[PDB]
Amino acid sequence: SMDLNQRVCIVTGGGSGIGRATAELFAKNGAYVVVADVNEDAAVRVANEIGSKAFGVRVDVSSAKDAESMVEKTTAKWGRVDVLVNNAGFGTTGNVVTIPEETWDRIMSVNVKGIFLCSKYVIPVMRRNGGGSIINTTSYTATSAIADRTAYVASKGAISSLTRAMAMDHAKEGIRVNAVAPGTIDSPYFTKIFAEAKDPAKLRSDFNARAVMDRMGTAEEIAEAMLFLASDRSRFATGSILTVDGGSSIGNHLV
Amino acid sequence: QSMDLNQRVCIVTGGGSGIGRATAELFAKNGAYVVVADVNEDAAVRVANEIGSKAFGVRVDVSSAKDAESMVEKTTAKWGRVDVLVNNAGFGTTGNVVTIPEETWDRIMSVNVKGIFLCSKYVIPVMRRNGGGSIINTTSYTATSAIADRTAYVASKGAISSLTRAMAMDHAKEGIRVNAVAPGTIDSPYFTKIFAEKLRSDFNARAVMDRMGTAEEIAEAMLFLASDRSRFATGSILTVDGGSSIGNHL
Amino acid sequence: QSMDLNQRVCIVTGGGSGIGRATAELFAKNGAYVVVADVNEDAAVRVANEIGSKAFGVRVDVSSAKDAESMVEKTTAKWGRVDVLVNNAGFGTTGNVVTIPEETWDRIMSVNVKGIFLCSKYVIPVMRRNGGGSIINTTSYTATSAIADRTAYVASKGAISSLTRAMAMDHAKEGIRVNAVAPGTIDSPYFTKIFPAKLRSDFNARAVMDRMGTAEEIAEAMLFLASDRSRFATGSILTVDGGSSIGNHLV
Amino acid sequence: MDLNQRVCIVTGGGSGIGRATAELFAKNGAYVVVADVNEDAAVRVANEIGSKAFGVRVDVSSAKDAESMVEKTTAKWGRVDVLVNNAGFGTTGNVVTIPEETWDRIMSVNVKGIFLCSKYVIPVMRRNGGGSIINTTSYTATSAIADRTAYVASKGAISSLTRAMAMDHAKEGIRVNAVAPGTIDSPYFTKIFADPAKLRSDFNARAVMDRMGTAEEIAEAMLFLASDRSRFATGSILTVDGGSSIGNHL
Repeated sequence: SMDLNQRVCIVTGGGSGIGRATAELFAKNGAYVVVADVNEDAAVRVANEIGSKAFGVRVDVSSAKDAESMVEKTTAKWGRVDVLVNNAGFGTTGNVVTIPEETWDRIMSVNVKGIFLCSKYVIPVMRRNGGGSIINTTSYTATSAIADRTAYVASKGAISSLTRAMAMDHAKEGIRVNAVAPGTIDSPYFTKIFAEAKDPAKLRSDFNARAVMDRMGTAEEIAEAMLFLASDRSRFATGSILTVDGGSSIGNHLV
Repeated sequence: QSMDLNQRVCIVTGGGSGIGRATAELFAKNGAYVVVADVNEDAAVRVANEIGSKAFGVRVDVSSAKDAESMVEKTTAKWGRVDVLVNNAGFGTTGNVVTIPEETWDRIMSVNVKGIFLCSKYVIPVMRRNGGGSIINTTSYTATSAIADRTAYVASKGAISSLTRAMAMDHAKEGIRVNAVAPGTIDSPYFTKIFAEKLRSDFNARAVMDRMGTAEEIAEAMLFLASDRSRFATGSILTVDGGSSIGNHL
Repeated sequence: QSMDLNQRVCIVTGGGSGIGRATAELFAKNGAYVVVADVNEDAAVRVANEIGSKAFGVRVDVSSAKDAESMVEKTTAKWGRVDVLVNNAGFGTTGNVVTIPEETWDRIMSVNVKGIFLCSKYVIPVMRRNGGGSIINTTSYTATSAIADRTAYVASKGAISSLTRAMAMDHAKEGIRVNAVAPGTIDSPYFTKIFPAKLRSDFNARAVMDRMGTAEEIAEAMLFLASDRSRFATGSILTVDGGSSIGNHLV
Repeated sequence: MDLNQRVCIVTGGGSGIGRATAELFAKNGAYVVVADVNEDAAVRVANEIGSKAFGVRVDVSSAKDAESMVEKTTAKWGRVDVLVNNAGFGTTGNVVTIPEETWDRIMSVNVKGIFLCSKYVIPVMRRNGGGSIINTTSYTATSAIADRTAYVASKGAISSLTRAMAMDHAKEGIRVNAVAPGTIDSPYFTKIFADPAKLRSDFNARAVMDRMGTAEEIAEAMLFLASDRSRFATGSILTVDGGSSIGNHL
């Protein structure tokens, strides 16, 4: 399939997990891809594996200078931006009592201000190339919370509400804005947890049980939702949350 | 030509017109065998004939237990299995709780919600035996973001939305995913009829994108949820409504 | 004693037991004239007798248009107006789409959803003449956060939540607010019966607060919505569920 | 007397919703800490209430001011039973036009203020048998509007944060809920108006009830959620918005 043929797609967080699998799937679908990641070597590795239709660039999406620079390099190379996937983000454990105020602020700056900054510099370019599609990464936890990840969970509800507002702000400009809400996805964050566990498969079983489907999702499964929303298969979808979560947010199947 | 449903057996109710027709056709373009099931036998047959030997049409009133079980039996005699069920049979009416007649209220509940119940009652035993599958219901943006003066219809869509979650939890252990599509206002011969006879601008104005959707656009979301590209999605509502339900842009 | 409904005329369906009874009693303590409507005649009259002269009990099957209309006619004959309608008649059953009999599916939809439509069909023309009022439906936390093996019940509750929003939009212009309460699992004699201590514990565990709610706790939400304390609220769902629908605390 | 002798902290208590809440809590028997970024405003409200309130200057984005607020409260009255997080503000613009600093300032006051006040209040409640925390989200967390983009983003964070907190602290007997107000008449609006009549009419039209709400109306919802009348409610959003987020009635 060539759903994004010759479309220019920026994927932030593109060095690993969801962003990687999205950058690769978009390129398989004919896109030019900018692989943007806080870790420059990871971004370059993934762009190198994709080949001449990708480049990797180091971006801390919390940094306005990085974000505007990422856009300048993209337009210098391919002259336009058709799709932006805001997938940079992270989480920590703790509650309001135990989360350090610096950690709270870092989470909000990367997960939510990141969208605001990349979109701030991308959207003037889409306005000069007939519009485009922006896709944010929220979480099933935006609506069905979990305990002891409080800053992360707050950041995800910001992303869901911001997605609706942005869709309203930019509809008249031909710019669609939607978000994907993944369930618990096997990712480098989990790879490390498992690599450091005495009992990996048991821990995994615990994560599996968050979903009614009784497993974790994969990066490639989320990339498919990103592709649906980036492509013309979803041209009448804007301000929506597309959930792919194994049924983690639809009711308590453990009672 | 993608073949996202290559050799999958798909039943599409309300398959004679509008969304269900566009879904039946798209699934068949994607290599499915299609059962076009419609309240109007002629309409169902007309679409199956159009698609060719990979489809057949069957008259079904989804409010009838006897029609629904017989639909499943013809399907299995022909192709031996059911991989996908699209519940698209449905209708609405104008009025509020004061003006809607009690008979119309009941009929809207029988077709729009009980139809899912009866088709799935007979489909799921078959899916259970063939390793599971995918069931896709049709809710509406209005389930979440109401409109005035279609009150029975609106209530029925909320039922479909909640029923989709309950069913997803009921049947996940059997490898059956249940999800729903929430369309916005979709252009159709019904809307043509009124346009032929401010109104259109007002329909367009429901969506922040300021137009209506098409049957084909909702068929793409049906195809995504029927296919293996949404293998990790269950109990979800996938909204394709031009932003009609996300806030008041007016 | 708060007098949040003083002299207001209030119809409560399902008033003979559980949430509907606690609501009828709380409304009367807050000064209301109360119509205790119930599918069981004895249960409605019992409650109305215990309340005293500011209540009457009437047999009503909210699935019957005749009974619903008769109920409203009796109310306006006695007291000339209707200020509040609480739709609390309702029941559930266990099973899924495969095991639930068609007859049971239809009966759940007719009582739980059609009962709202029919009572309000006859109530609303009266409120339109008395300056509006407040209609309160009973949905469930499961309309949002489903449970397995109650599928007809769960479908009916999502119809009620959507219907509440549509109705608020249909009748705002008449000064009629329409809201619903979403209760959690509420202790009742059904639970006394089916109970041994492990199984209470599994029901308690539905809620992050690790208990079931009471009928009285739900009546306080019904009084909030029936009263003037909520005059700017319409089309809303007020959840009182101990945190049973806010995310999975058991993982 | 729903809050008789309960100690209640109200941030943003110097104006709008926070002030009406502070006054209603005191009418129901509470000791009230009126906290506000503007000292004079807090003092003004505390003076009007009398000797059951004191005014304190607090910028809720400041960890120092927030812990200091709690230490003054426990030094005066020995306990905290209720925290109302109502400090907040919004701005017009979208992601292109909102300056970065404003975006940060909105997140810091609107969302981080909840985090910091609760960080210091919760350890107290934990020792005094639990309590009730009420945040102020908005109808727009659900039903967005255009051109207020950081403010809308902040309110979705507050709603999700409310659910998270209710789960984090249920075991301590601490309930956490939020109110979602509609558009609330205020001196800001009196100014923005003085075509005046038309402008008022557009803000009124956001609600199906075709008016703006009052601060005193939202205060009644704060008082329900503070008091024992809502003891089985936690993690919830209580909407009082004249039906502004329920569907498009325009």
